[PDB]
Amino acid sequence: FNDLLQQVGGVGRFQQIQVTLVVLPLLLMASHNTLQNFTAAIPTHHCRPPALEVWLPRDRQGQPESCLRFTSPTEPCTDGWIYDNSTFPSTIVTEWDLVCSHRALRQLAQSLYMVGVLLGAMVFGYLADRLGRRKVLILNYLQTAVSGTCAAFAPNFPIYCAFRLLSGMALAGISLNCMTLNVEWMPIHTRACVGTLIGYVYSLGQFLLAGVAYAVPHWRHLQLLVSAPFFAFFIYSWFFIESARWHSSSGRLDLTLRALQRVARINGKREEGAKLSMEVLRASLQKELQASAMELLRCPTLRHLFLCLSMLWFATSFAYYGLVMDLQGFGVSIYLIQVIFGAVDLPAKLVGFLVINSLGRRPAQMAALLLAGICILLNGVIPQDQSIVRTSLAVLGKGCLAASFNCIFLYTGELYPTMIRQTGMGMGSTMARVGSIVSPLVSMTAELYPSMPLFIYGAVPVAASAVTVLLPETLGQPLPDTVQDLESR
Ligand SMILES: Nc1ccc(C(=O)NCC(=O)O)cc1
Repeated sequence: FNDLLQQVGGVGRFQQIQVTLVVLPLLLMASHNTLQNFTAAIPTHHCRPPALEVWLPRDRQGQPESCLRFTSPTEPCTDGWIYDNSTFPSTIVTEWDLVCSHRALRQLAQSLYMVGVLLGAMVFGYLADRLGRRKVLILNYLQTAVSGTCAAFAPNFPIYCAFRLLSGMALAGISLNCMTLNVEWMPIHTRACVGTLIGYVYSLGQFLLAGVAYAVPHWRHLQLLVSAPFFAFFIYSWFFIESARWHSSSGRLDLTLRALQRVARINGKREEGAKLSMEVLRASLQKELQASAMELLRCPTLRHLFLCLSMLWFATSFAYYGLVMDLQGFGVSIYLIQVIFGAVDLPAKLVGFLVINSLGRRPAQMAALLLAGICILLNGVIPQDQSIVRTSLAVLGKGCLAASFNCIFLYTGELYPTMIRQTGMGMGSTMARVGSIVSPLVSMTAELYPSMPLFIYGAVPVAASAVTVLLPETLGQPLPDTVQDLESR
């Protein structure tokens, strides 16, 4: 097939336009995943006195305690709280009083959000195989736009949580289908590079969230501004071209020929396409015309690899989403810390790339995960008074975790046999999403100990780094094709 696609311009007009317009939506992906840092921030709040020096007990720091009002000039504060308006004019926390006793709800919502992402990874994955990549992409654009706009207009917390879960489902569908439709339309010799570009467009997305949230501090307007471009995306995405590989797989080669002829003229190489007919299409497409995930558990050689890669994905995503969404405690302005976090990835990916090529694949994962864990533990131990040390160490941890996300992507792409390679791509990635469902929840345990969430957030990556030992080195080795090749290693 690559033959034909190449025969049809290879990369060119239809390819540059579609690639740019399918990767453009991912610029807002990172803004949606990490939105609750700016739309759900906690301003310093104090108890509203009966309708402050007399009416507010003071804590060690001298500041007014947040959740206690003197019974007489203590008692649970039931008259509401005067949230500070200095920064964050309004965040869900302020709007729906998600503080004090219910403070945990602030995390719960995000958990629910990524729950949708996990669901959006599965259901809208299966739909992608039944209705076509383009139709599912169109529905994802429409669902993201509508759900985000409605969540910006939620009248109470449960509706906001449900609509954010729908937003997560639709955005996970977007993330999967953009990559799939982009890979399936490009030649293999430029497929891997596309993935790299994907990551970069995700990374730059963080910068966007740093900027927009500065200009639009209100949470409702920020949510609407972030989720409204998806309406224009749904408006312009009716013009996409269905992936011809899916059309061939479903058995409708007529639509494959139609799409190939359409890309032909688009690319200007019509005479070639026009020559491409049903007989030639069948002749060059007969040979191409994945095993079950149960095989991953059943085969012990595959079971060991699945367990190791699941632990790596889970730990990496868990620590990453633990660090990305703790921005206020570093002591610097959260917009600046967001800009810095976005800027870590560009050199972090280069360092990971260089290490992966030079030293190896397994040592790169080991070093990245162990460094992330040690940075995390030392951030947990170093007192808050040292601001530059905590900021630098958290930044280094985030960079190491981004390098891990890539290293584990490449590692799990080259480790699995070709029969189960794509399914292993899914479940491993699925484990990552499962990690991001557990990451906020464990955060809730803070009320127990201020530093416990960081302690677990670093204990898990160290365990993953230790687990990495069992994995086999893949540098200089061809990709495997069967279980026997794995056993030979
Ligand atoms: N280069 C990156 C790609 C994806 C992610 C991520 O957050 N993935 C979770 C999911 O989208 O299910 C992070 C960095």
